[PDB]
Amino acid sequence: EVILLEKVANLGNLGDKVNIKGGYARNFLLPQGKATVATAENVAAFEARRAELEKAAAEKKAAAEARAAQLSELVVTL
RNA sequence: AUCGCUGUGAAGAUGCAGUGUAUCCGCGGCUAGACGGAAAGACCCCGUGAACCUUUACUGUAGCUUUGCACUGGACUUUG
Repeated sequence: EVILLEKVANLGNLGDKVNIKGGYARNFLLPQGKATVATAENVAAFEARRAELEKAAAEKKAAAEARAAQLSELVVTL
């Protein structure tokens, strides 16, 4: 009932329509820009933007290549 | 035009019967009667009357409480 927009969910995919609970669509996914309710009004707009899904979702895992190298330094003085 | 007694009588009589007493009218007192006056008896009964209190009367309800379904999600584990 929703199109996903992130591939790091524990039971999610790239852009697959999944039918989920109403609270999970309502309260978490839609206010955080990671899913949108699968409506039958703009479906021909999704197929003319399928090459937009590759760039940011490849760059996200590519930015964590050098992001995790500064978290495990253990230089925080309590 | 309002006596006493004895009877009689819705059964305790100024008014009925019989019979005694008694000229007409105040004033001051006293309360024995007028089943005196005051209150459509309070007790008792009755009303398929009422009111309010009680409870283990009947029937319900406020409140308190149990679970289901919503609001209400993901993730693991035990499990049919």
